[PDB]
Amino acid sequence: ADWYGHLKSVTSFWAVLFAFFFPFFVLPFINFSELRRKFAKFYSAPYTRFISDLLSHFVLCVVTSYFVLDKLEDTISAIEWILLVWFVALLLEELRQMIFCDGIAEYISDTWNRLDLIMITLFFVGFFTHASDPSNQDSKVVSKGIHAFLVVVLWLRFMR
Amino acid sequence: AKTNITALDELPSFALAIEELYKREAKKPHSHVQRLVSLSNTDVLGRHYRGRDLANTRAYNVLRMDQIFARLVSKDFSVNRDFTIYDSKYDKVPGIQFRRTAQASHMLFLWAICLDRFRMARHFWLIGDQSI
Amino acid sequence: EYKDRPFLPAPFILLAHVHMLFMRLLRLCGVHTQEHEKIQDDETKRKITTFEELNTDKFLRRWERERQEMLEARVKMTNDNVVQAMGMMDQLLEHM
Amino acid sequence: TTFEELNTDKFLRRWERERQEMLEARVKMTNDNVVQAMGMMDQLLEHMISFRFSLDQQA
Amino acid sequence: CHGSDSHMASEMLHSKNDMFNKKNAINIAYDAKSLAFLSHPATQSVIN
Amino acid sequence: INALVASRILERLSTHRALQGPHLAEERAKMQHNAKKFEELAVGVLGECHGSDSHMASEMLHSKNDMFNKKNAINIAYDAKSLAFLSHPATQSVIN
Amino acid sequence: YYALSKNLGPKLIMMMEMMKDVSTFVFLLLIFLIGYGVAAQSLLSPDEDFSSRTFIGVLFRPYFQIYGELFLDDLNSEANCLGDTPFTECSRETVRMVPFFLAVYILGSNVLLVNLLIAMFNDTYMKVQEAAEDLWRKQNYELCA
Amino acid sequence: YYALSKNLGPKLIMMMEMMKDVSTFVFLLLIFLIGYGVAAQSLLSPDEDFSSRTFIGVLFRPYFQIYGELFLDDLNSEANCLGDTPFTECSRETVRMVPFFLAVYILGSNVLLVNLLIAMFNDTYMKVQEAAEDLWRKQNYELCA
Ligand SMILES: CC(C)CCC[C@@H](C)[C@H]1CC[C@H]2[C@@H]3CC=C4C[C@@H](O)CC[C@]4(C)[C@H]3CC[C@]12C
Ligand SMILES: CC(C)CCC[C@@H](C)[C@H]1CC[C@H]2[C@@H]3CC=C4C[C@@H](O)CC[C@]4(C)[C@H]3CC[C@]12C
Ligand SMILES: CC(C)CCC[C@@H](C)[C@H]1CC[C@H]2[C@@H]3CC=C4C[C@@H](O)CC[C@]4(C)[C@H]3CC[C@]12C
Ligand SMILES: CC(C)CCC[C@@H](C)[C@H]1CC[C@H]2[C@@H]3CC=C4C[C@@H](O)CC[C@]4(C)[C@H]3CC[C@]12C
Ligand SMILES: CC(C)CCC[C@@H](C)[C@H]1CC[C@H]2[C@@H]3CC=C4C[C@@H](O)CC[C@]4(C)[C@H]3CC[C@]12C
Repeated sequence: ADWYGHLKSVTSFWAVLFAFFFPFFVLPFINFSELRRKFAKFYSAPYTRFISDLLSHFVLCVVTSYFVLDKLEDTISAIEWILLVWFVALLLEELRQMIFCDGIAEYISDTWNRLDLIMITLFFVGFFTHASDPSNQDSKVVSKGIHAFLVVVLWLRFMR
Repeated sequence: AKTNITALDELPSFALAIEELYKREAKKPHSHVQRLVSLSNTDVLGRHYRGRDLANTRAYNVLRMDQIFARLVSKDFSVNRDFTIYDSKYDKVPGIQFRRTAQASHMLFLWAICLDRFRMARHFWLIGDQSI
Repeated sequence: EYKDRPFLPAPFILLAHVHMLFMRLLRLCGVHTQEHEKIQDDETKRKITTFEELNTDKFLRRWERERQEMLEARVKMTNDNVVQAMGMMDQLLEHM
Repeated sequence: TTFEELNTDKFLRRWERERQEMLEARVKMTNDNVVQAMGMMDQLLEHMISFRFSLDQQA
Repeated sequence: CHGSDSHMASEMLHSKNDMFNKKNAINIAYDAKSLAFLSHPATQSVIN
Repeated sequence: INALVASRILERLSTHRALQGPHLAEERAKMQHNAKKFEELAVGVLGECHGSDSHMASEMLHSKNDMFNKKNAINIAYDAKSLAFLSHPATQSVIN
Repeated sequence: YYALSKNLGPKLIMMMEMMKDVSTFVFLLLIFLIGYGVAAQSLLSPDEDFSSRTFIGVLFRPYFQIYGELFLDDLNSEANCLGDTPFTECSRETVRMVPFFLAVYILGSNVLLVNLLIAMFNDTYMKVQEAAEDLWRKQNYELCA
Repeated sequence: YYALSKNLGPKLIMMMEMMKDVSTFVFLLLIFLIGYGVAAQSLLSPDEDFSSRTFIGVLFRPYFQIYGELFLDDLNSEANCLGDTPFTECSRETVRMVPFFLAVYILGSNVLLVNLLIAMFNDTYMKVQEAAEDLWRKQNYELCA
């Protein structure tokens, strides 16, 4: 009941996903409460934050998968810049939850946080390998070689 | 009091006696029988159609309760009652004395299942027939 | 964990991060949020207290009733009752 | 009807016989019988002590 | 019933009752959602 | 041998065409029960014999009986379809 | 038409019960299949525009490799390795990691997931066998009716 | 001649007990084998008079594909697809559904049915092991006699 945010109609994957994608068409009608208040209540629910985290990580996996399958250009591409911004944002979120929420011991105890550090580390090595010499063919092949390891980990972060 | 409906006027004295047992028990505070009858959404004859004096003064007649129990079992349960055998013209029939006491037993049986009194239920179940 | 996580998803969490930094700057230099919450009334607290106390008494009565109906416990009670029965007969003969 | 009624009576007699032969039920019956036995001894002593007061002290 | 006379018990389970809509006991049992009654060997023997 | 023969006769009689009928039900049940009891006695004495002196018990199981067609007890047991008797360690030791 | 049989009918009810374990196996495999497929297709063919053939290659080879058909001769041909040993004397040194990824992958799929599916089916069958027999006995009357 | 042995004899009795589970597996597979075989043979070879070779092809390839021998190179040759990717650049667009049908089929046969056979054998063995030992002990005297 705490997971779903004290609601009774949006209590499955499809219902919360459908309401999440179409906010103005399913939320007024399917009102449970066990307009503004309901909107403020649904999106603060923990389940809704999971579905936002799930969709975000799924797009990250699809976009990064497309980036590693498609050929690298002779300069840093637009999709590469988007992924750079995304992984800095991920790195800042990991550092904030380390330095300013639980503690360094509590963070490193979790196995998924260690996997998160490995992901961020793999992307930055591969990026800097490509970005050091963007027109070099050898730099592109090595960069894709490091980014192969980067994609398997993203698909395991779905196990979480 | 006399009623214009021919089905409720055809009922025997003991049917009114079970109606009295339901009525006396129903007047108690927080009784589930009243809640069941009110939430049933049926008329005086128990049909699912949802004047007022007949619907409140004789709300616990056996035909309506039979309909409520029938809806509790399944969607096509329909218990058949035959009160015509309680008239004095059928006294010469040999086996009628068992029939008249079995049917009677059955409704009392149903009342005892409603109020959740297992011992009284077992006794009326034993008196009648069609045990299984 | 997902109660405390910001709503905004990952590519856009930077907005959430700068918003939290803005809240820290507003809190450390002229605080005006005050972290206001909601407090339950005394009537509903006394209702919860009454319910919990009543069910505590009900479980203890039920638990006591359950332990006295166990077989092992029943056999022990017959045994001490029989020993007390012989004791009562010994004092009876003495009187006889 | 006769067959069903006869077998209903037979199952109820058999069921009653089966529940009284369970161990748990047997232990409960010995227990209430023993408590009634002490009760009967308490009223017996009372009669014994009453008889002692009634006769021995009368002489 | 099945212990005493299997054939007459079978005859009993097939009997149409006047009180309800001429439904036998197996139809009643299915309507009562009695899994224990339906899985019994006597009932299964009549169904077979 | 008599206990095995007795067990076989009671089990076959309990399912025979001449004991079917509404009034014979309790009787039938009783025969099955008694059959089982006789089977237990045949196994039990055999076990006792094997416990006391294994070689003499083996000598006992090989003995030809004049009353029946010079059949030993294992042949009788097979004819009585006593799975419990045949699976016993004493009987298996003599068969080996 | 097999539901009438006393052997085939309850098994059909249990097959419908195990379908959730089948779905669990599919969700866990999907993770390793798409991860390994994107990685392996990128290592085998760097420098190629994305097309429909890239997507087939990602779905195609990783799926059949879990049934024992290992396309190692075909992967040797695609990797442009000219050595007698299968993954030596290649044009790019990165493509020599393809058999390693593959090894991990089949360790994940055949050794770990398939045997866990066997374990889930044994547990699931022992749990719901009696309920399946009872449900088949109710369906015996339903089919007769 | 193995019935005399205390290890091999009871196992032989249990093998005869499991034969019903083997028959159950055969009846369930037969459904998927003939369904997939008729569909796959028709997709691979449209426009061909029915003959004995059509019937062999329906029985032949679907049966061995359940033992891990996947004739994907042979199906690529029969489909007349000339692309580097196995099921691209074909004459007919319908024949590209043959690997999909096949995927479903081996999911039905290897993933679902084989593991259910493992589950039925474990349950069947635990159920009839003691009865098999007792029956072997009666057969010990029968063989001696
Ligand atoms: C824990 C896991 C994720 C560690 C992953 C390590 C990866 C990113 C590193 C470790 C060693 C690296 C390899 C070391 C040397 C070479 C040879 C060079 O000519 C091409 C790149 C290549 C083939 C590298 C590719 C990337 C590589 C495989
Ligand atoms: C996953 C963690 C635990 C272990 C990772 C091991 C990885 C980094 C190792 C295992 C085998 C390694 C490969 C073995 C041999 C060669 C050939 C050489 O000419 C270039 C590097 C290359 C291609 C290696 C790259 C790194 C490699 C793939
Ligand atoms: C008991 C089990 C787990 C043993 C595991 C065996 C592992 C360590 C073996 C099996 C297959 C091997 C690979 C086979 C071929 C090649 C290509 C070569 O150019 C570099 C090494 C590399 C990539 C090997 C790395 C080590 C490897 C992955
Ligand atoms: C069984 C249900 C649940 C799903 C059915 C999926 C079917 C209809 C889908 C899955 C994969 C699909 C094929 C994928 C790609 C191609 C190539 C294209 O050039 C023609 C259509 C064709 C050949 C598709 C036909 C339809 C297809 C077979
Ligand atoms: C976890 C498991 C269930 C993943 C399932 C993978 C499925 C979706 C994959 C595996 C093999 C794939 C097929 C392989 C090749 C072809 C031929 C191509 O011309 C059209 C698509 C088609 C027909 C693919 C459709 C999708 C497919 C059936």
